[PDB]
Amino acid sequence: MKKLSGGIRTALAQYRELAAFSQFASDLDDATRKQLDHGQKVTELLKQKQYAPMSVAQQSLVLFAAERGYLADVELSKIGSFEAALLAYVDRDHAPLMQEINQTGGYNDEIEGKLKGILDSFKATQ
Amino acid sequence: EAIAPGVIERQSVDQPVQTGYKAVDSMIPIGRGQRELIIGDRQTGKTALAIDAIINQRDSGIKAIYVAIGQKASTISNVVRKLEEHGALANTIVVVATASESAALQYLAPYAGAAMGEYFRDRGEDALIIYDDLSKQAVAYRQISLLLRRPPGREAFPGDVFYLHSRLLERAARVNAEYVEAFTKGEVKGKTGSLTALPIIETQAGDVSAFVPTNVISITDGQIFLETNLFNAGIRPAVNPGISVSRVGGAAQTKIMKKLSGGIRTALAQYRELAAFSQFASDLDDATRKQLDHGQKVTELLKQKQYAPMSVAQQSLVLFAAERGYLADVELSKIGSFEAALLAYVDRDHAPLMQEINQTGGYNDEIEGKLKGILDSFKATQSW
Amino acid sequence: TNVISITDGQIFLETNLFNAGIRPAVNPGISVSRVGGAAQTKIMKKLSGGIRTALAQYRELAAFSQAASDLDDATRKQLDHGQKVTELLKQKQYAPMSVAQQSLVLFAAERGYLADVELSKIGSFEAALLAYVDRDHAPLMQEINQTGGYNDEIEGKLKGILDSFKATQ
Amino acid sequence: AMIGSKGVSFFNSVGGNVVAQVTGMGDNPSLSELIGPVKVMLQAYDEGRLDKLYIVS
Amino acid sequence: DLDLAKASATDQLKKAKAEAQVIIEQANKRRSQILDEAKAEAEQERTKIVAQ
Amino acid sequence: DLDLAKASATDQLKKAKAEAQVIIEQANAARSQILDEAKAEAEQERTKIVAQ
Amino acid sequence: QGVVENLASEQAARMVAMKAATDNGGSLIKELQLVYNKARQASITQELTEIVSGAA
Amino acid sequence: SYEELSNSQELLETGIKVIDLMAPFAKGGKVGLFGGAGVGKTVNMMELIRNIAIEHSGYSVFAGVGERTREGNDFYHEMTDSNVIDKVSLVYGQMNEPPGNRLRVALTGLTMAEKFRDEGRDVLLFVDNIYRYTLAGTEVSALLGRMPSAVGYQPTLAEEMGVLQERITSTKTGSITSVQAVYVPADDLTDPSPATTFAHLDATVVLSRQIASLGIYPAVDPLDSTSRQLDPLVVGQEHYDTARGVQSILQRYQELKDIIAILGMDELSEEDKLVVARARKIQRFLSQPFFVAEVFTGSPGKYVSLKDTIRGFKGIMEGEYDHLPEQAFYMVGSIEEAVEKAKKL
Amino acid sequence: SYEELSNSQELLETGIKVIDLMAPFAKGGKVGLFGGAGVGKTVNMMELIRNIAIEHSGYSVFAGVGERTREGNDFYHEMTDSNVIDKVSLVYGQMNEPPGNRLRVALTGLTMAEKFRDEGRDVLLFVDNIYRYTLAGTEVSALLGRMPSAVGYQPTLAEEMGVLQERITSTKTGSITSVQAVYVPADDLTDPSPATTFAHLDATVVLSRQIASLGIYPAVDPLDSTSRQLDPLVVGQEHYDTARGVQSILQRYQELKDIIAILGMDELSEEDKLVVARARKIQRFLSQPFFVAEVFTGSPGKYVSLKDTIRGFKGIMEGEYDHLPEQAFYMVGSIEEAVEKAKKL
Ligand SMILES: Nc1ncnc2c1ncn2[C@@H]1O[C@H](COP(=O)(O)OP(=O)(O)OP(=O)(O)O)[C@@H](O)[C@H]1O
Ligand SMILES: Nc1ncnc2c1ncn2[C@@H]1O[C@H](COP(=O)(O)OP(=O)(O)OP(=O)(O)O)[C@@H](O)[C@H]1O
Ligand SMILES: Nc1ncnc2c1ncn2[C@@H]1O[C@H](COP(=O)(O)OP(=O)(O)O)[C@@H](O)[C@H]1O
Ligand SMILES: [Mg+2]
Ligand SMILES: [Mg+2]
Ligand SMILES: [Mg+2]
Repeated sequence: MKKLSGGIRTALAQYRELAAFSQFASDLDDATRKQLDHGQKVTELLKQKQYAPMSVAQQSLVLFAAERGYLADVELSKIGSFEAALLAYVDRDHAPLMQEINQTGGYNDEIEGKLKGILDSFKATQ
Repeated sequence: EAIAPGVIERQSVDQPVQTGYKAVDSMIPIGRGQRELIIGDRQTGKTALAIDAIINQRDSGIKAIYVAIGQKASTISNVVRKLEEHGALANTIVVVATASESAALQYLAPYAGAAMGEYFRDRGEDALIIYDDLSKQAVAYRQISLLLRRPPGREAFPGDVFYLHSRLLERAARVNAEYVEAFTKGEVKGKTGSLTALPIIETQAGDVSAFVPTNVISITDGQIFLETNLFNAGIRPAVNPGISVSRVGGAAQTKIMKKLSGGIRTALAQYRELAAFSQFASDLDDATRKQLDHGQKVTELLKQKQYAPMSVAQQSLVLFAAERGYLADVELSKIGSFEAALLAYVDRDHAPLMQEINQTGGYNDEIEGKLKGILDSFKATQSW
Repeated sequence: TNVISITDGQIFLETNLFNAGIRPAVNPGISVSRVGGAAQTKIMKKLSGGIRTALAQYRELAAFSQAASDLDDATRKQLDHGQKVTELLKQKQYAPMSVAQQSLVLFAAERGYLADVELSKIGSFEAALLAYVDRDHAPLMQEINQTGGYNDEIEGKLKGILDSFKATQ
Repeated sequence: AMIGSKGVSFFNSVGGNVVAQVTGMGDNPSLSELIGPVKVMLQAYDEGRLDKLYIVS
Repeated sequence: DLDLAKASATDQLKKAKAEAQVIIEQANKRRSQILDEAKAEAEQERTKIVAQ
Repeated sequence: DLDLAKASATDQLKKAKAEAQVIIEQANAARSQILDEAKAEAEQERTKIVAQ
Repeated sequence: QGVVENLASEQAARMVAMKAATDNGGSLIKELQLVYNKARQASITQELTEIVSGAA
Repeated sequence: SYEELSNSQELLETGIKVIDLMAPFAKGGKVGLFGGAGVGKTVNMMELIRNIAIEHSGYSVFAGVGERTREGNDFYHEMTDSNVIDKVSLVYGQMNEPPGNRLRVALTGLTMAEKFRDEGRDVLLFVDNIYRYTLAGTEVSALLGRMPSAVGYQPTLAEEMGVLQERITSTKTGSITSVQAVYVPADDLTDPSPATTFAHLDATVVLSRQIASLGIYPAVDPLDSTSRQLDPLVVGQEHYDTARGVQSILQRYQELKDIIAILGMDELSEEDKLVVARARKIQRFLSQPFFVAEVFTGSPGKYVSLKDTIRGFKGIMEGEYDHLPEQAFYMVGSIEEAVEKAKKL
Repeated sequence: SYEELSNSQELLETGIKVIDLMAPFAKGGKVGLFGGAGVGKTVNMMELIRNIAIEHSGYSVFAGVGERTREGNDFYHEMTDSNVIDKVSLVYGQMNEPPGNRLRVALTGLTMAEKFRDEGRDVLLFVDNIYRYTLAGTEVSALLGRMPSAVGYQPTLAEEMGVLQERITSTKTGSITSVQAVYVPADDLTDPSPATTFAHLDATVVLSRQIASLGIYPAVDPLDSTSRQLDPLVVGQEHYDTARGVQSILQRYQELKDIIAILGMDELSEEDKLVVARARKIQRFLSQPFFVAEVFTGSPGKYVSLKDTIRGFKGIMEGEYDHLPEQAFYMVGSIEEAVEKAKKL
């Protein structure tokens, strides 16, 4: 979580200023456009239903998805359904990895590669 | 000191007391037995409105009481001289407590006037009582309480200041015929008495959050807001249609005046909102243009000179001219001359209809037809 | 406000001018002496004239000029004159000057001798003028410092001194 | 001849004779819209109605 | 066209000639109304002041 | 000539409309003078009566 | 060509006007904050004087 | 005691668009109508009475704490003429009465309601104005030797408020449903008296003078009103989604209006312009004429079901009615007749 | 007593354009100069003395209450030099005095004025600073064992002010014309001491620090200055219409200034720009060089008739002088002097 959360922190910090440009963002540098459509999607991802706590594995998984650019082509209106589908998929096909993450919370290349495989395999569905 | 009539002894307010002002009589009707607060900053015309309301009663049969708390005696001399220049003084009682007199006299002054008005109310006659600057009464009572070493509350006022004004103002009420018969021991039967109170409160900078203004606003049955900006803009009387309200409403109006003004008041409020919105937009939809022009002309229409009350028939005629669209083509500046010329023309040529409207106050299809014919004839033949 | 209602005037020092390097930071328009010219020496009263009101007007004219300007000839003269007199008024700390040296710099200011000298040279012009008048016009400085009088003879003397200094700068 | 609504409004308030108007180009204005007013001004000029033409910008 | 022109000329002449006369006559009526009102109210005021 | 019907109407209508205004103004002045003089005579009657 | 150049001049003028407007807003904010702070201190002082006086 | 309480949040329909949509009532819950002087608390409570208490088919208690005598007389005559007075008991302490009467009058109504509840009946309790009770307490406090606190309220403000409010509850034997008008001094919701009572209620309806200044009654503020029942488990997903959509749209419009006021509407994105338009439509659609206010308006009152309110707000949130003017919705009623006013406009 | 009071409407002319235009006052009335510290109450009072003494041959009383001793010495010496001293009685208790002298000094001046009045003369009374009397009352109030009120003023503030003010009145036996300067603490026009004084005065002239900082003198605020005499019956229709036109134009300028501050003047409509241009000219024209201020400005003072000021302001509002620059109107006595200044800009 410490490794992943810095991306969220900086993404929201950048998104806050561009919110002023959101009214007329049609005429902007494409870099600024990317930053804006990334901050908006992160803010949309952070919302959560009451009484539904997420384990560290699931928060880390969705944060990895948001930070590594896998949400770049997903529509703002559909972020929540993407999150729910991803959580159901990982709960169905890859429970041991979630168990290890909940038990240790460690991070290394052997884990990042597994998460990359998880997200590539999920992205073929839904 | 006396208690107000209980719940079971009162009767619903459904009779008009005419102020003679187009704005007040139209948007904010006052009924026989209502408590209507006049509130505003210094030098905004609060006293003028109340004395004009007193002047207008010279022929309506309603007795008048003017209570002066803490004002300088020369102002009261001028007020009495103005009431005497018209026929109003013979119908009016004046109770005076000048600024020099001791605080006890000033704080007791409203109650003496309340008892004097209650004399008429219990015999079945109508009385209108003006409390001028109840804030000065509250100041005198604060002085009295502080000299008695009673614990000061908020804003250094004593805690029971609300009970003072509440028990003062609750005397103004309309009593059913049974209470009148019981009081008179059968000498008077079948008549209901009423006392109408118009307290005056001065706000320092429009700040309604002060202790005395909050209490008086809580007690009364409505308020008429006069504010400096409209007065300086030339809108006199400077009645703010948005924050001013009458809680009795249409039941106090005659049928025709109610029909005409009901839409008018909220139309003017929403016009002010739209004019706030539209101020920088170059393109206006034709509906929005209609609303803006109509609102400007109605705002211009309600201005009225001091000491010039208008009868019910004249107010009804002018409001009919405004509502039914006849004012639309007239340029804004000529609206006043249009009104004056219409009043003079109708007075000379169509007196019987004015008499009928003033006496009955009724409204019918033939009444509307006659008014429409009068408007068409005036607009064709005459010149502003 | 309690203190202002007692004294015979106030000298208002403005933090914005002090930060801008205008020191002493005396803000006209707010600052005033209520005894007025009666305290002043004749020569200083004559030469000071309307300086405070001219500066008060100029400080508002410069604030408006940043947005837009009209009558760009007279307003230009007013702006440059105001800027140069503000540059002339700045004086270093622990550096008092007698009424004589004060009188002649005001003469150079109001008679138009400073009109065509650039801002970056106003202080050097003032120092050179003081050193120059200290050399050979010492009797006139002594006369001015003894009696703060004004007359056409010393008027012409000051005019000639300014002309000669302006020639040999 | 008038391009843009601001000139239309100002010169209608002044009451000067306006023969042609075009509005609503926004960004990326096109010559295709411009062909009109210049065509009518040319027609006025060559038929003697106009003797000199100026562009104001 | 000749018939329409003559008819319109006569119609507008008649209409203007009537309307201007009406306007001036009713202006005289208004003047007389104001004069009568002032004449009555002067004595009304004096009769109030003497009782005062 | 037909196009002068409006012209011939404006030669009469607006001039009479304007003249009505000064006709009313003179009556207004007369009214004001009458009421002022009535007040000024009533005051001098009242003062005489009270002084008696 | 004249139309295009006028459009460019319009854009430059708008940029300048928006800079001026931003500076004006920034200048207004600080005066509003000073007034608000004066009111904030005054309210605390008045209410504490009232509380102390009420403890007769 | 703690063991006797119940949580039977049976939904209750009021027939008012904004109240049913944004702040749904529950049987046995407590409802507060917050507002300044002259915003519509009394007429709203009268409309609520006419709707529920007549159909309720049960006993009701009306506590006139610090009410105007004229209004109490009018209410009594209204109940008599409509011939429902036989089911309702009235307790009145008017303004002119000394502070003791206003201080204690509410407890008499609470005692009668508790007597009815302990029998096992379901009763409606109406309080004219809770605020006046605390005002009577503040009046008496200074002479009682207590030192002042806060804005000059008595130190025991929260204790008294809790003591009165905690007796108005629905126990396992019987349920008390209560609607309380709460005066807000100078419309400042920060004031301790309105601030404290907020925690005791279940549904809170806030009337704002800023809306009332425009004449658009009921003047209920959708962005401040809330109810405990407004969650998917009770209202179902449809109602929750509609309410959240309306809230978000109005919130966005509140921000956009600031740009519009100075810079003008042309500076907005076309989507922001569309949002402003549809939000300005929804704002007017929340208005509804009450047939207890015909004396004021002069127009017939309207009653609306929950389903029709949901469908209408859904239709306005979507493109179905983008073409209708803003005035076409003002004080109309159901969406099915806004088109008629648009044709008439 | 109430019977003895006498009414009078004889307008008293002054040389000051703004005063007699916006707030004219009648012989035997009360005039109050409200202002903060340094806005120029004393200068205006001295100019009023100079102008009014021209057409008034009766006696005069000047009562200095808690002001500078230096100003008293200067006034006395300038009275002696002009050989008019023998018509003026001077009662001086200045700020250096202990509180009792400042508290009771005004009553002595009032007693002398009443003695002159009861003889049947027409007297002029000038109070250098009425505020100090209430300030001395505040200083001594705490030691007398009286609980503080409001902002710490004495509880008897209103009675103490009223008992003093009520004695300064014209009577059927004789008339008193009164001019009073009223200090405004911390420029708060809502302070109880200024607030109470407003009701006792017939004409009130409010001086604003913001205008004085522009260098416009006298710094009279025309949107707050008001007089009982501004009535079409007394002043006549033309003066009334000119005054109300000026008031409305300045109100519109105040309304536009908030937009001007942010967006600048360019955004305004072409009629709004004309309104601003005329309002600025009106504001400049209200300035006037005073004879007593020659020691400050240097320029000679001017005396302006009522006819000239009303004609000039009516001409400015009609737009006859729209071709002149703003500076043309600054510190000019009359409109002809304004056009003469325009030729040299
Ligand atoms: N309708 C009106 N049209 C024009 N002038 C008016 C009107 N009503 C009042 N005025 C004028 O407004 C001024 C103040 O009027 P008034 O004395 O009634 O005010 P007020 O609010 O009672 O004042 P104060 O605070 O001094 O008691 C007077 O000059 C009066 O003639
Ligand atoms: N007509 C005028 N022309 C120029 N300056 C003026 C004019 N009127 C007043 N002033 C300025 O007003 C300043 C203060 O005036 P004055 O002494 O009358 O103030 P005050 O309001 O009586 O103040 P205080 O509260 O200190 O007694 C003077 O320094 C002077 O410059
Ligand atoms: N729904 C409404 N329809 C029409 N008028 C209303 C409505 N609500 C409030 N008003 C106006 O507000 C006034 C006061 O309403 P009321 O509820 O008595 O005030 P309060 O809320 O202070 O009790 C009424 O006279 C009425 O004219
Ligand atoms: Mg008054
Ligand atoms: Mg209500
Ligand atoms: Mg002074």
